Amino acid sequence: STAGKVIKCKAAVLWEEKKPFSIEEVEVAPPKAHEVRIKMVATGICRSDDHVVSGTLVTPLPVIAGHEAAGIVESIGEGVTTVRPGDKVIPLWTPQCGKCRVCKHPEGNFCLKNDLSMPRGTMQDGTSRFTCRGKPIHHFLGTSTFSQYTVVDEISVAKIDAASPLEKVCLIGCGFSTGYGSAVKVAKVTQGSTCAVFGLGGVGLSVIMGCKAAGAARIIGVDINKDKFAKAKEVGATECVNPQDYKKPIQEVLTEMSNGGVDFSFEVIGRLDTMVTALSCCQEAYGVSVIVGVPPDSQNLSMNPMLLLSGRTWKGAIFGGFKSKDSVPKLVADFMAKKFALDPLITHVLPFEKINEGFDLLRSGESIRTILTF
Amino acid sequence: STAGKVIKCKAAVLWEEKKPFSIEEVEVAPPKAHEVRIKMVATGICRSDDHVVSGTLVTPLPVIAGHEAAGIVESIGEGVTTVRPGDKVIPLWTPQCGKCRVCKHPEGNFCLKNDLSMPRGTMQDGTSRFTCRGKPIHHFLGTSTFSQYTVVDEISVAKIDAASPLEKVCLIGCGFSTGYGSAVKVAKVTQGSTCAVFGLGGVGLSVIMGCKAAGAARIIGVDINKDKFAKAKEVGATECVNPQDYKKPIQEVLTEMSNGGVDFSFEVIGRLDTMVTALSCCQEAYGVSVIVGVPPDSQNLSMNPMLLLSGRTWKGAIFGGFKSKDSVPKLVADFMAKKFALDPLITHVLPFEKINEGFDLLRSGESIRTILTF
Ligand SMILES: NC(=O)C1=CN([C@@H]2O[C@H](COP(=O)(O)OP(=O)(O)OC[C@H]3O[C@@H](n4cnc5c(N)ncnc54)[C@H](O)[C@@H]3O)[C@@H](O)[C@H]2O)C=CC1
Ligand SMILES: NC(=O)C1=CN([C@@H]2O[C@H](COP(=O)(O)OP(=O)(O)OC[C@H]3O[C@@H](n4cnc5c(N)ncnc54)[C@H](O)[C@@H]3O)[C@@H](O)[C@H]2O)C=CC1
Ligand SMILES: O=CNC1CCCCC1
Ligand SMILES: O=CNC1CCCCC1
Ligand SMILES: [Zn+2]
Ligand SMILES: [Zn+2]
Ligand SMILES: [Zn+2]
Ligand SMILES: [Zn+2]
Repeated sequence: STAGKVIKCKAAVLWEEKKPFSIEEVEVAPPKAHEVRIKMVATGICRSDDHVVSGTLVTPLPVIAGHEAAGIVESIGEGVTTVRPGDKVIPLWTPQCGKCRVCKHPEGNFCLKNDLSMPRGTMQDGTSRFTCRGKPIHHFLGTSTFSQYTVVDEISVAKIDAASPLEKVCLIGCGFSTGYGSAVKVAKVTQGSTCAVFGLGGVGLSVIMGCKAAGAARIIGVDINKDKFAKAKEVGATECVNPQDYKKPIQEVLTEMSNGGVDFSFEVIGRLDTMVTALSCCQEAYGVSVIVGVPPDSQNLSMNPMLLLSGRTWKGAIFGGFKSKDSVPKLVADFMAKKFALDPLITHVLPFEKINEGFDLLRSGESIRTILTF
Repeated sequence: STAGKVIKCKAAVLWEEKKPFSIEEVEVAPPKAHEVRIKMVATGICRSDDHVVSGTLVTPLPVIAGHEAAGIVESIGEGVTTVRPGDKVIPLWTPQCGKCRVCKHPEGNFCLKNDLSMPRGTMQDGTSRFTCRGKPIHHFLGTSTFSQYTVVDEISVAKIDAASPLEKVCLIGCGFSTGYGSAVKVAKVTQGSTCAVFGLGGVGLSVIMGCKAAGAARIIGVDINKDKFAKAKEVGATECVNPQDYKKPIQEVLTEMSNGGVDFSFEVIGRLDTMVTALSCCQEAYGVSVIVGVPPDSQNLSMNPMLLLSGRTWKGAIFGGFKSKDSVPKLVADFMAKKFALDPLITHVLPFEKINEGFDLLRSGESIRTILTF
């Protein structure tokens, strides 16, 4: 009964930095040309959503955040052809326009139509579909999933298996895919190798899954919260180390353990020091280090370039290097085919109304992923 | 006549930093077990040898530098099996012991027996085979080619084509292979790509040859010495730019020229700033940047890791990524087969006695490579 009409629904609005989310009534406009309105069913709480709160990730406010989710299309705008009302879909915070230089590149995935590099907080047309208390509200990465209904550009949505469990596959919208791809696609982990994974949250655990799927023989988790070790080992870690427990730099500990350095290392936290530690801990002649974590805004790191001259490779990636629209449905099909697991990542399931409690669990280190159900 | 006997011959000894080399009479001991004494025929002047003089590269003094050379085996020590007296050889300043974890890796080449990371200035056994005026003199990178005769460990020498032109193939000992490999092996340049090469000396020009051999469609040379542009174009550069010509930083110029960044960039100079510039000038989502240049001893650079998070790859290599003993003979064979050219890199040929003049030519910007003949 909503097609072609404004919808009034509940959403979590962040009015300013460093404040809790405010559950409010918002008004969601119907979709314009090449836009899709989606009924959200489940959304995950990613550390990147917290970065918005903390100021680590600068984006226009007030905003409706959220970028890891899954739902059902409610209606479509003029000219849409990739989805229809009723389809199961996952919003793509990294779009895939299919026409830019990156999209046409065989490897690149950071589409030039993204709203991450210089955020505008809007739809591709430069406007907003949301109003709250008479005020237009900004969008987030073109997705804004912390709302019962959202509107997204066609290039930022993927159709998925009609049989998918939305409360699980929302993870494929961000956390899982990012981590998993960082291992199998960006780093290209090899059979029998030794890997080090710094950070054992939702993304890091997905990195471990990817290292295991690639055939790694040894996987070392690194985290200051030891309650994360058990889960890290269940998904593939052979060993875990806690930097707080040691008298010397963890890079020396990891280098000794691995008889001279690891094959592949991953920074999945978001700290300058751990980015350099991760690079240093890989074998100097052939090691590969991938940065996944997001540091805070603007601050530069200092490092010795001879760490690279010796032969190391250092790189980073968005969304695990996956071309979004092409990949998401394939990942869901692999999940349905039982090629990987998502349950281990989920520690909590809460109603959407408890979003702030979900963020509390993240900050306190008591959760991996909290899935919010609408 | 000389086997098993001390040889008295001329060599260039560097007694102190920032001094001219001193032509001296030195005593060269016969080879000990698993060592090989070689009569040098030709040696090139590489910027790395100048780094020893300038203090850019710290290594024990006094020393006999030189590492880009070709010669003929004069005698061998007990147990040697890979070369015989009379064989044409090229000394290897990166060894290949064949036994360490790097030598056994399919890609890595920075053998753990190198004398580059933590230089001792000696043979593998920790002693020296050179005496001058009764004082022991240090070796350099296990090669010490600035002497009529040198002694090298077996893992630091490769036999080559008996008909090879030693005054040309010496370049394969360093400059050419480093640049060529950095493009074809380390960067893995792709057909139709756009490359940027920072530094148009012997190594940078070799990088251009590798980019051309890889099929690059566009190659932009960057040097503050415009006198190098004609040769750069001769070997494959489509364009050349001089940063001194511009008010804008060179990365902005390069990014604009390449419609958003190059595919592959190479720093072949040895400056911290240029390393970051080169990285920044490659495409943000899929660009690759390789560091080849050597900066002053132990100095760190400052950079924003968001440069990598977007998807850039940053790496470095020693000797073009080539496993030394395995590759050098193959490279010589390729040269003999006309698969690449070495002449365009040689601007001057001088007697060894004029070593200082050759270093002067390098520092003034008049030469690409000077070859010293004994
Ligand atoms: N590159 C991409 O495309 C994306 C990047 N990210 C970023 O990846 C990072 C991780 O994301 P989540 O897993 O959601 O975060 P999380 O907060 O769930 O996990 C972070 C882990 O790092 C641990 N940690 C914190 N400080 C540490 C330290 N000094 N030393 C060792 N361990 C430490 C924490 O105890 C925690 O377990 C975040 O920065 C996020 O913004 C998130 C997904 C996509
Ligand atoms: N990674 C490895 O295995 C090896 C590293 N190297 C290093 O490669 C570098 C190049 O070696 P060569 O070709 O022999 O040196 P070179 O002195 O012949 O050439 C260097 C070029 O850089 C230019 N240049 C200087 N400052 C510049 C600036 N701000 N901007 C743009 N261009 C500038 C110079 O005019 C010159 O043409 C040296 O640092 C050397 O030590 C040398 C070979 C092996
Ligand atoms: O978490 C999802 N997206 C992230 C990607 C890295 C920059 C912060 C936003
Ligand atoms: O130039 C020859 N060898 C180089 C290798 C890189 C550090 C300086 C010495
Ligand atoms: Zn996320
Ligand atoms: Zn695109
Ligand atoms: Zn050299
Ligand atoms: Zn070795």
